[PDB]
Amino acid sequence: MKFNPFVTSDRSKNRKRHFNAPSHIRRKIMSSPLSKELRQKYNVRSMPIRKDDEVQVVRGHYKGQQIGKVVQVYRKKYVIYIERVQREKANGTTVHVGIHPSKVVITRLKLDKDRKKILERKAKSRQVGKEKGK
Amino acid sequence: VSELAGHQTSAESWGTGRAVARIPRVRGGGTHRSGQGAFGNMCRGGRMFAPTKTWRRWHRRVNTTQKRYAICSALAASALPALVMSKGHRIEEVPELPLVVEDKVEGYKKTKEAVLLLKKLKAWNDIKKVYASQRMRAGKGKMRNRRRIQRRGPCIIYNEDNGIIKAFRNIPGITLLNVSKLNILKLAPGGHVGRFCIWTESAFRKLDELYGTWRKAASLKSNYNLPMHKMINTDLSRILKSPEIQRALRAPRKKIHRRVLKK
Amino acid sequence: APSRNGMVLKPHFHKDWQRRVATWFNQPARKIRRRKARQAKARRIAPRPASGPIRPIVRCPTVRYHTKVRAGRGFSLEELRVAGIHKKVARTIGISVDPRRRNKSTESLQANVQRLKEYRSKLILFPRKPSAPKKGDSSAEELKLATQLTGPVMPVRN
RNA sequence: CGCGACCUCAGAUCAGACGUGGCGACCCGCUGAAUUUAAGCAUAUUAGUCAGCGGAGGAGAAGAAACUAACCAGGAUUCCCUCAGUAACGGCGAGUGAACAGGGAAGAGCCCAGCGCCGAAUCCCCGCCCCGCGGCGGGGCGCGGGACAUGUGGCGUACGGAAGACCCGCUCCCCGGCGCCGCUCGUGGGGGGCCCAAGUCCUUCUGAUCGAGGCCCAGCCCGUGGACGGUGUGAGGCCGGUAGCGGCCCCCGGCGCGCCGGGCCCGGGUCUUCCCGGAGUCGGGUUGCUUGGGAAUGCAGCCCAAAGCGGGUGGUAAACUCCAUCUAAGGCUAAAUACCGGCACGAGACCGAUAGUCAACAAGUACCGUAAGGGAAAGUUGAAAAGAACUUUGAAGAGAGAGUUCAAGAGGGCGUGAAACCGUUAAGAGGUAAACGGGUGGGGUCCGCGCAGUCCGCCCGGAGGAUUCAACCCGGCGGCGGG
RNA sequence: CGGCGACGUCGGCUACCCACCCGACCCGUCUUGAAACACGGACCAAGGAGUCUAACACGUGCGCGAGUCGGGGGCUCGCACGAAAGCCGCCGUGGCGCAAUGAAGGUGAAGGCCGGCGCGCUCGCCGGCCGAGGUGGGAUCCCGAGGCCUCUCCAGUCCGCCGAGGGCGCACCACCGGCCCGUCUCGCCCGCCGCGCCGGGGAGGUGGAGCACGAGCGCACGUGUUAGGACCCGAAAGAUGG
RNA sequence: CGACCUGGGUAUAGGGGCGAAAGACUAAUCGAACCAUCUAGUAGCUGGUUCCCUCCGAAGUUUCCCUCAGGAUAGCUGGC
RNA sequence: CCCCGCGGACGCUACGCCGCGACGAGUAGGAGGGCCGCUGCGGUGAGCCUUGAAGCCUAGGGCGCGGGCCCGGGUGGAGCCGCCGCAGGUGCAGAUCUUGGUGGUAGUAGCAAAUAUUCAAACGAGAACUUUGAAGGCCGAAGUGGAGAAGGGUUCCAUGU
RNA sequence: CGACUCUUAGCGGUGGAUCACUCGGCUCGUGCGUCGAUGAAGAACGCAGCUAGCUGCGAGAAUUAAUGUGAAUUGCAGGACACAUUGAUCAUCGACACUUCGAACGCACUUGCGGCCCCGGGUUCCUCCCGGGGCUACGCCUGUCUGAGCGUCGCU
Ligand SMILES: [Mg+2]
Ligand SMILES: [Mg+2]
Ligand SMILES: [Mg+2]
Ligand SMILES: [Mg+2]
Ligand SMILES: [Mg+2]
Ligand SMILES: [Mg+2]
Ligand SMILES: [Mg+2]
Ligand SMILES: [Mg+2]
Ligand SMILES: [Mg+2]
Ligand SMILES: [Mg+2]
Ligand SMILES: [Mg+2]
Ligand SMILES: [Mg+2]
Ligand SMILES: [Mg+2]
Ligand SMILES: [Mg+2]
Ligand SMILES: [Mg+2]
Ligand SMILES: [Mg+2]
Ligand SMILES: [Mg+2]
Ligand SMILES: [Mg+2]
Ligand SMILES: [Mg+2]
Ligand SMILES: [Mg+2]
Ligand SMILES: [Mg+2]
Ligand SMILES: [Mg+2]
Ligand SMILES: [Mg+2]
Ligand SMILES: [Mg+2]
Ligand SMILES: [Mg+2]
Ligand SMILES: [Mg+2]
Ligand SMILES: [Mg+2]
Ligand SMILES: [Mg+2]
Ligand SMILES: [Mg+2]
Ligand SMILES: [Mg+2]
Ligand SMILES: [Mg+2]
Ligand SMILES: [Mg+2]
Ligand SMILES: [Mg+2]
Ligand SMILES: [Mg+2]
Ligand SMILES: [Mg+2]
Ligand SMILES: [Mg+2]
Ligand SMILES: [Mg+2]
Ligand SMILES: [Mg+2]
Ligand SMILES: [Mg+2]
Ligand SMILES: [Mg+2]
Ligand SMILES: [Mg+2]
Ligand SMILES: [Mg+2]
Ligand SMILES: [Mg+2]
Ligand SMILES: [Mg+2]
Ligand SMILES: [Mg+2]
Ligand SMILES: [Mg+2]
Ligand SMILES: [Mg+2]
Ligand SMILES: [Mg+2]
Ligand SMILES: [Mg+2]
Ligand SMILES: [Mg+2]
Ligand SMILES: [Mg+2]
Ligand SMILES: [Mg+2]
Ligand SMILES: [Mg+2]
Ligand SMILES: [Mg+2]
Ligand SMILES: [Mg+2]
Ligand SMILES: [Mg+2]
Ligand SMILES: [Mg+2]
Ligand SMILES: [Mg+2]
Ligand SMILES: [Mg+2]
Repeated sequence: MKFNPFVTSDRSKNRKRHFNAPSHIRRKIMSSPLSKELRQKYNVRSMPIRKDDEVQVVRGHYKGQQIGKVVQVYRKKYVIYIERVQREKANGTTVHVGIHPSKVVITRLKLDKDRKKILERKAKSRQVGKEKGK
Repeated sequence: VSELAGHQTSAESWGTGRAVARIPRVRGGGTHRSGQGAFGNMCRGGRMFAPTKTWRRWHRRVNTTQKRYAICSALAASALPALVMSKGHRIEEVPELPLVVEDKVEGYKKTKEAVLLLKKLKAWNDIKKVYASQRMRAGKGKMRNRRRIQRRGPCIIYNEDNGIIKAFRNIPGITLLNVSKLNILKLAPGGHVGRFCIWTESAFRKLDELYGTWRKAASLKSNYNLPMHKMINTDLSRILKSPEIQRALRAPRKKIHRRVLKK
Repeated sequence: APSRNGMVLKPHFHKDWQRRVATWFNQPARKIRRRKARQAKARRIAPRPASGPIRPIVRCPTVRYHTKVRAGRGFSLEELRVAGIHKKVARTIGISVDPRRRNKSTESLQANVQRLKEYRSKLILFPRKPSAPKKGDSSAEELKLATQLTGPVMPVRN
């Protein structure tokens, strides 16, 4: 269990930090697991969710095998809007239904220079962990 | 509670000719608070009766001889299968209740080999019972960081920590105790004697020079000797069945004489 | 009001004592803090004795305790004079010195100079510059035999 | 009868600096009550406390004996334990009340004035040159000013010191950098940034699940990680994290060596000759306060007013005498100690929206008072607004349908939704106000699987099945007993 | 032993409404006396009052026991728990207890039986023992004449129970002695590196919270008293600063 | 037509002011304002003082008290 | 020397079980017992729970002398309880108690100081009250008129509801 | 027969108890232990596209730069933003900036009025008007300059 005397286990403090987190660490909080193919291709497990990568919903009413591209990362409400995760409201217009990124799996990553740097940093740390625990 | 609580109001009693109770009332006007009772344990927003204070004497001191006595009693009760079973520790396939393992356990490093050792010692069913007993606490402890509760597993008593602490300590219920620093709060978890204890051989051997024999004092406590019995033979059945007791008795009066209806 | 037999009690609680109450909930923290400071000081004076300078043998004053002997504040100037240690040099090699204590008899004086001589024999003086030893000590014994003594230096026994 | 030097003063928006005000929990200096207790009350107590005023710092103050003791003596200050509710004070009433010794935490010592010697050796400022900047220093030059003999600096301070001799020992100081260690330390010294294990497997429950069952090889996988939080439920393996003498990057700080630039100057022992101290202060009288201090503990006002083998203290006033002990009237000083304010954390057998801070919320807010000041009430839709499109009546509020949702018998002061109180419906009753205790009766609502009323032990008879019943043989396991 | 039993009836004294007979004034409170023409109370919800600290006293439980107690400090990777627990012993300093008494100087708790000596002078030098005296009670324990036994008797084998009497006597109680300190009265001795305005001793009364083969210490709990806001609410007032 | 009425500006502040005087007035407060604090002031006096069953069960009397609406004391009570 | 039968109820949480006898008022007050109740902590129940916790409602079934408790039905939607110990801010009808809410009173008192309104039309869902017109009245220049100071602070002016 | 009244029950109201929840307190502990004339604390007024409060900020005004990060902010709109001839947002915060009162500083304030020195304009150097910038408080130390005295003296 936790032994560091400078990190808290208080429920109120943890909830306060979570709900008043600044957006640059709301980005960390809103991470998603990679698919098994991606987790084999890169030696990484999780990845912060991104505007233009495609995911599958694995829990809830919209779960299924359908790949849907992310269209919005609403960090204020801790949700993401995906392409076909939507419903008709009363007047007939369609509204996106936000779901938590922990309930999706990233199947393809929106790859750029920064994403590649983060992926290789995570893989290198995992590899040094494996060689330390060999 | 705060020493200031309920007493920062400047309220005063209205007197007695105003058809209200003589409790102090908040002064001024223009707010709901004005004219409301204050300072009283019966008043909303007032001071509680006899406010709790930080000098409550939270701590107690127990005689060292008493504490050593309790440790000895807990250790003695941990070697009787009826008492350990009555604490509910699933010692059914345990080969021997004073369960002693070789010293190489002290140098374990991974949790896998600790789990394997418990499985092969047949102490794993107690861990499974702890797993079954993990549930949420009822009440305000959930608000106050005691959210999850579980029962107590076996106590691993060691002599030297060459990694045994880290090998264990991720198994729920397991507490590891140094033989030289035995704790009654861990040996009799709820104040009830009979916790399942697994001894390392080194700890088991040091135990005799730690609390002493009845014919030699403890060599590691400088004044301690084991406490004495006021009853050597506690086998009441054998004592009563003994011929010497039976020779001295009068015959039993086993006939019942009930009320005679006066005709 | 008194009630039957009892003891005439005089509690000293007429003086707003509740504003001046010293709780002791920081006592374990204070013990930890002092222990850590002791460890840090011992690390700081690395081979020098942890407890500090050697204290003299001193007899307790009054008629109740004069059969007992304890450690004093420092060695007297007469003691240092007849032991042959300069009063300004003793404090650098770790001998405490009390300039205001006199010696009224010769037995205490002689006991304390024997104490000083024994300490001076037990001392390992490192050279000021480790490469060049002027008059400190032999490197053969100071390389191995130099360790930090724990507890008081030559503790005073009755 | 002008020009100079000094002294004592003045002015300046002169050149360069410095103080003010805030906070004030802790600390230092003053000032300072009454409620209260004494069963009244005046001394006393409350209390040297509240309020008032001033001054600081990260601590402050104190502090290296004009000490304690009376011993075989101890040895600065501060803090803890104890001494001790004691010695003592007290309408000797109520009440108050230390210290020494002892054991510990910490431990550290010193500097002037004076007396002396040294050609003022001393200091500040302004220029110019070089090395530098990171808080402005070093080195050098000035027939450049000024301070200062009405006393600057070096030696030196009660533990004695100085100077001469004689003897002995050369023994090695502190600063700011160049490169590099041990990488500084309970295994980074500190600050910051980014990362690092393992199920979203099979079958199912659900609105959603983190639920339930399972996962051959001794048991799904990781575990130095089964703290915690989030996520549509209640998660070690979904995510952030957690563990680790784990990883990477950036920045900061004191530690040794060779060298760099400058300072950097003799120490001890013996003998001889010298030199040695703080004054309207001590002390005394008296007055007022204060203290446990009692023929006066401390402080202060006024008056008197010192001495030098003297002076102070030696807890009963005084004289004589011996003794012990210190050396006042100048100064500095870390540590242990304190901390209801501040910055940043961690925790709890605490409270859980009339509680806990007054304040969980646009709270010292709204509002009240001329002002000083007084000062609230007020949390909860849902997983997701999916926050009710559209039709219809009405001028609209408001409705009836329809629709979303697991649920609107969750519809924007919306979780649950008690009681008091009210409306309607149903049943019953009613001229001694209602209500109540005891005893019945009637009616009503429900309950009883109520509605031909229990099971089961043995034996008898009948009608049927089936291994096999006993006894022997083999094997295993127990109980008891054994010189 | 009888009757009755499914869409109509059977049982359910509790529970809902109603009827009748008997009984029935509204609670709280102060009070000799409350239904009172005595006071508070329209109703409902939530809140609301012997608490904590310290100090004593006695009782009870625990540990150790002429001791007991580490509470302050220190040592154990510094720390999930753990601010816990464990340990110290030349850390027991100290506290309380083990000694009292006097204002103080001070002094300070062992006697009994048997012998030879002075004068066994109300007694001094010894010896031998034993080790807190005795009287009356006194739980318990010990001895115990005599009895209780078998199909029977002359004659012993082993112990069980009752038992008049007798004995040792716990604790405790009453009483009598004894000892220690203070203080009176009387009186004769002894001691010496200080011959003294020195020191010690005896007998008989009397004052003491004493002795007379210890019972305390620590912890916990209860009760009672007390100082504190002190079970809760309540003055008229007084003071300081604005 | 007057010791007249009145605006504004000023001065006097709490044991103080001001008063052709009533203890009048001093921000609806005056035989001592208002505000905060000491302060939860003290009360021998009034009011209240929260679950059940079982067992036992009173006193209003003595003595002393600036004692007479209160205490201490003995008695009566309960518990061990 | 039990044996054609190989056999023979229950009990004894010893803090348990059984027997017999007498007794039972109670304020102030004392004591004991409480498998009475509330909240939290240490143990324990391989406890309960989205196949439905707490809470609340109930002409439902019962238990206990009682404090109270258990069970059925409904509503609700996420946590809760038993036992052994521990610890309290632990039990309400009262306090002219505190805060909040709600009754009867009660569709009641009342909407009565300063003479007074009326006709038609317009707008409008709607007119005693608004607007226009007509009439009858009042203030009667020390005004119910026209303008300022102090004070207020946008009330001023249009448009709309 | 109805009304009315009472009791009980179903439903509906009124009300907001209960229960469950908790980004709040309270308590304890630890480590630091830092304000200001280089202008603090406090106050006032301003500042957003739509903005009243709270929060943030200062005429560069819900923020600039720099560094870290690495694609958002979001209630609506708008436009950015090759993420390499550098970048949304957030965090950090060392650069820059920081209105008016306030110890508050030219004098004064329930208002307002000066003086001195530079610069620009109307002037078309001479001093009037306008604007901009810098100064102008009290006390006090060291030094400087200018001084005063029938203070003490020297020389003439
Ligand atoms: Mg409160
Ligand atoms: Mg609950
Ligand atoms: Mg020390
Ligand atoms: Mg100047
Ligand atoms: Mg100041
Ligand atoms: Mg009094
Ligand atoms: Mg009184
Ligand atoms: Mg009085
Ligand atoms: Mg004060
Ligand atoms: Mg200081
Ligand atoms: Mg000082
Ligand atoms: Mg000195
Ligand atoms: Mg004492
Ligand atoms: Mg005093
Ligand atoms: Mg000099
Ligand atoms: Mg992970
Ligand atoms: Mg969860
Ligand atoms: Mg989890
Ligand atoms: Mg980590
Ligand atoms: Mg004397
Ligand atoms: Mg509140
Ligand atoms: Mg509530
Ligand atoms: Mg309306
Ligand atoms: Mg529902
Ligand atoms: Mg609702
Ligand atoms: Mg109804
Ligand atoms: Mg009454
Ligand atoms: Mg009467
Ligand atoms: Mg009555
Ligand atoms: Mg009457
Ligand atoms: Mg009346
Ligand atoms: Mg009355
Ligand atoms: Mg009432
Ligand atoms: Mg009434
Ligand atoms: Mg209540
Ligand atoms: Mg400890
Ligand atoms: Mg001792
Ligand atoms: Mg006797
Ligand atoms: Mg006697
Ligand atoms: Mg008593
Ligand atoms: Mg009170
Ligand atoms: Mg008075
Ligand atoms: Mg009069
Ligand atoms: Mg009061
Ligand atoms: Mg009298
Ligand atoms: Mg009365
Ligand atoms: Mg009877
Ligand atoms: Mg009775
Ligand atoms: Mg209460
Ligand atoms: Mg009530
Ligand atoms: Mg009552
Ligand atoms: Mg009417
Ligand atoms: Mg009318
Ligand atoms: Mg007219
Ligand atoms: Mg007009
Ligand atoms: Mg209802
Ligand atoms: Mg930027
Ligand atoms: Mg003016
Ligand atoms: Mg002159």
